[PDB]
Amino acid sequence: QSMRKLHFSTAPPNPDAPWTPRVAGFNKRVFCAAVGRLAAMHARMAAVQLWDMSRPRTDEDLNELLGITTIRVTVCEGKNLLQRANELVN
Amino acid sequence: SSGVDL
Repeated sequence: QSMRKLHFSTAPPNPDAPWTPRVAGFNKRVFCAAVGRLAAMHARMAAVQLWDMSRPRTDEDLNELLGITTIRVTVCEGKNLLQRANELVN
Repeated sequence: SSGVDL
């Protein structure tokens, strides 16, 4: 279900309406999913870069690369969080 | 958002 377009619930009638427990749970899952997807995408991009620069071509190369792999990513999309997460491919 | 290797 990482194909699924992420959207917060449309059930609350207005911006200040208290969420039902169902809606709160639903929105929590959507929030966390979006953050996770963006983090995965940026980390994979970093990994591709690191791999391409290293160009491992033996198991020994790969053992070495694993030892130095330290990938740092930040998710910071503000109000565009879901839009950005939905735009992702693969 | 961003991602980089050390």
